[PDB]
Amino acid sequence: DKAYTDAESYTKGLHKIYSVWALSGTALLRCWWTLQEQPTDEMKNAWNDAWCTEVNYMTWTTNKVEPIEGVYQRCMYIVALVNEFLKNIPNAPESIDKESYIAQARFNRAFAYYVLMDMFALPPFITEKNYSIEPAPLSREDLFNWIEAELNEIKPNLPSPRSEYGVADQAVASALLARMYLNAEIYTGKARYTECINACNEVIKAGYQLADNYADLFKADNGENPDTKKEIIYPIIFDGDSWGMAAIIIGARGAEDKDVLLAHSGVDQGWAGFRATSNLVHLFDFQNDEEPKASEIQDKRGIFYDKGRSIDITSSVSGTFETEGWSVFKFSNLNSNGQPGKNTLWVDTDFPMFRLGDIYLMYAEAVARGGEGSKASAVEYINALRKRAYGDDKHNISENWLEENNFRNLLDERGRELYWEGIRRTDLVRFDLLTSGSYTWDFKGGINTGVGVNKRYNVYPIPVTDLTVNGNLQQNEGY
Ligand SMILES: [Mg+2]
Repeated sequence: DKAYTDAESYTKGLHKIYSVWALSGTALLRCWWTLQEQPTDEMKNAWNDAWCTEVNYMTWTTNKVEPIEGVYQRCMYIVALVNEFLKNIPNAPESIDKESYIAQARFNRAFAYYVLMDMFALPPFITEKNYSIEPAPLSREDLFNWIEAELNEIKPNLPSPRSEYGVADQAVASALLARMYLNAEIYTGKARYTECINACNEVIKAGYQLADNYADLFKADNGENPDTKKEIIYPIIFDGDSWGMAAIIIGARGAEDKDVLLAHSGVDQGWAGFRATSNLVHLFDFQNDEEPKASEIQDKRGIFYDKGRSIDITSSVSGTFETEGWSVFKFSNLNSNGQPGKNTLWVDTDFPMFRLGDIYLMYAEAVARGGEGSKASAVEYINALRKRAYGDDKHNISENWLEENNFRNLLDERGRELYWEGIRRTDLVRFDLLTSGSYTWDFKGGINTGVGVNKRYNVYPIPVTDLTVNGNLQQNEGY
């Protein structure tokens, strides 16, 4: 698209690569987030589009589904850009730090392949070294192995942790490895819980801290507030001075008066799409658990708007945004001082792709499942999260809690801590509860009370779009 020539062009080329996550151009962050939340127990979408039902229910086929196309095209676009960048970078002028730029381009490509591996399993494998009109996929395990070797090799050449908010630093590479290793039994058939713990410790030792205020993690000024910057390892950056994060926020608001929307959210518009299931609400403690009300919640992590809404989605998932399912206002374009962000549409709120709260929970789960690490520390990390949640010391857990009921307390706690941060689908797959009939939620499988679905649905199908033009590429099993 833009040829490489002077120093500026190489710096702008790297920035274009990083920018694909935030870019509309639909948007990678939105598509990815949708695909990680909408088929789960965390979110159901009230839009009437045929794709929404399919994704809501997990009844999709190989018929084209717009967010599936989005995630796939945009990830492979990142890979394309990085490959062209790496091909040009040896000709860079002397003023460019080639070693740093190569390490960072490679991080972006590794992350794009991570998302593809987790979501599609078997993408085409195309690097700057194996150019082909019709590239073949690796096995999922081989792709994992390649991504891991990319991240291990580049890590000592990446910037030091926190040296620039938004840049893929050494700790960002370790956070991605932690997330890969936690899930390695899914991707590779072999568990890597010790390696998960090792990557978590690399992050923990870099001096990150939990934000004092949980809610501010997801407000307009999360990227500028020092309290929340202590915790955010890797953000997808947004600023009012692209519709990706705007769509996630606005999508979760209803058709209310502009002023009431601005009052409570810092936005003009509410598209009446994304909202909660009963399962998400019931994960949190309330003053009266038999009759939950958003204003009586005890675990303050749950940030809900309940006016006029039932807890359950019962009659229909579409057309019922205003009446069935609580709204989720976790991501907000009000700043931490209550003021609106500087634009009513183009939000300031950053997406926290990796943050220390997740690292804590990963460390605890990896130790629970038998990795080499400390149960005492695991308990300390979960209790830090729960003290923040409840504002007191009366909701601590103990070591037995980590292992009991087949690690389900950890799945529940990742729900309470990390809901709507784009990780729920991966976590459900790890517990093999995404597709199973043993754990159901509102409209799972297309039945209101919920049913299991076939195990093919643990991954999305590769676009027929790409299968038509690439003869070496194969569809995922079962589709
Ligand atoms: Mg921002």
